[PDB]
Amino acid sequence: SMKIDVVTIFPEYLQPGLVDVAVHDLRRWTHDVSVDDSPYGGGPGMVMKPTVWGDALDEICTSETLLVVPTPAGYPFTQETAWQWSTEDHLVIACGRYEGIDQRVADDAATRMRVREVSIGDYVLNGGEAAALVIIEAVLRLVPGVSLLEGPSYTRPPSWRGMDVPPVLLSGDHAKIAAWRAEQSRQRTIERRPDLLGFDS
Amino acid sequence: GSMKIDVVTIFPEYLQPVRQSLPGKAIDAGLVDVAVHDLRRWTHDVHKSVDDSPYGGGPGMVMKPTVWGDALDEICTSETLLVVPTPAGYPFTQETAWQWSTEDHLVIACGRYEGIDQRVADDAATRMRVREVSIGDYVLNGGEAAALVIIEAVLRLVPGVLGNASLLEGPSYTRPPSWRGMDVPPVLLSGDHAKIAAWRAEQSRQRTIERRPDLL
Ligand SMILES: N#Cc1c(-c2ccc3ccn(Cc4ccc(CN5CCCCC5)cc4)c3c2)n[nH]c1N
Ligand SMILES: N#Cc1c(-c2ccc3ccn(Cc4ccc(CN5CCCCC5)cc4)c3c2)n[nH]c1N
Repeated sequence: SMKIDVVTIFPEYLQPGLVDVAVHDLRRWTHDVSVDDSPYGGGPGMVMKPTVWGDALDEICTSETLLVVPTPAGYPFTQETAWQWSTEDHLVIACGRYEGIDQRVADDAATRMRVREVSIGDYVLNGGEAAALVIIEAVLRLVPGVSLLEGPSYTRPPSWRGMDVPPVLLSGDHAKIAAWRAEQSRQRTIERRPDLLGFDS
Repeated sequence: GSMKIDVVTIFPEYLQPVRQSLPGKAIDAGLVDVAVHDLRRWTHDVHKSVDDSPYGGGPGMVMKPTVWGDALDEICTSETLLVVPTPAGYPFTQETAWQWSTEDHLVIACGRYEGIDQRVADDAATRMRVREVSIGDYVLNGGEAAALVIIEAVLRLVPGVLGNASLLEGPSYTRPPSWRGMDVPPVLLSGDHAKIAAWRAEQSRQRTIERRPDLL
């Protein structure tokens, strides 16, 4: 059983019994009627003010909440992270936009609850929303009650456009197939992700 | 400058957010067009089957090459860059995003179940450029979330399309100068801009050492 609350200024993006997922429009906690301002010390782009975030998260979080903050400067979100989070009761995902969220939101929250700044990969997005969907998919499929690269998979027909299924897969020989697949996985891994086997990227 | 993106999926609804993210101005200026196609349009049977049991046995199902073959034959040309999300792909990185941002036609083939019969990509690669890629070291249910990430990372590099304008970036601060007892670091208000740049550099170095020591 898990509850996930996503907090965003772009709730429209997210519209698509063991688990519930709620999307909250951060603008509902605004004081006047602008969440962003210019960065201290200068620099391009705008920064989300901590004030609106503080009120929102106050209402939504408890001290047992795991606060997840997507950021391109975060710790790596990996399958190990996903296993770790799959047994949590309550995740709140704070989605930023502009050039991100004032650092004091995460620093303050970390005095009241567990906080995790994470990145889903080494590319730049426009905000936390797409990252939130990745994190949610990766975690929810591991919730109770739901190393190497995988080799190639095949199905019918056995011959297609003159291209044949590797004959070993039609042999019915379990041990030869397990061997052949173990081989394919290791060959794909060394070619595409040599770092996984301890070699230079 | 301008890009056509075709996405093929059995869940075209999952692609609603990319349409939600596209500004009307960029569409009307003909800078971008994103079409989403239901794979089942190309099925052959009354049950609209897209999957079948794996040769060699195993759990899960494999997506049928004949259905994918027809769909891609229709949508792709020899000038297409065919992108295939997969948990066994080459890493998709910012370098990848930069390279693809200058393409004229991207087609993203989103798999489900255990993935797509390998002959589909192998066949396609004999007449177009094909890229099997993974967006990170975690496991998803299919290619659709990866296509959202890929499309966003690529399109924000195409000038004027999404509306937007090595170490990890350090922390940022804005108003108010004091909040819940935490002050913005005084150096940022010192007006000494060489010292500010040095302070930011050192924050970046510390954060990188702590969060991503591999980058060093
Ligand atoms: N997870 C994850 C992510 C994200 C992600 C997550 C959350 C937010 C909230 C806002 N943005 C956009 C953004 C983009 C660039 C920069 C750095 N800039 C570089 C120099 C000029 C100024 C700042 C900051 C903020 C976000 C991006 N991107 N990539 C991932 N794997
Ligand atoms: N990009 C990207 C991705 C994807 C991604 C991309 C495309 C598809 C199409 C289907 N799936 C789901 C799936 C999940 C697991 C497995 C491995 N199996 C499980 C155990 C038995 C052996 C085989 C295969 C297929 C996809 C996942 N995941 N993570 C990324 N970074």
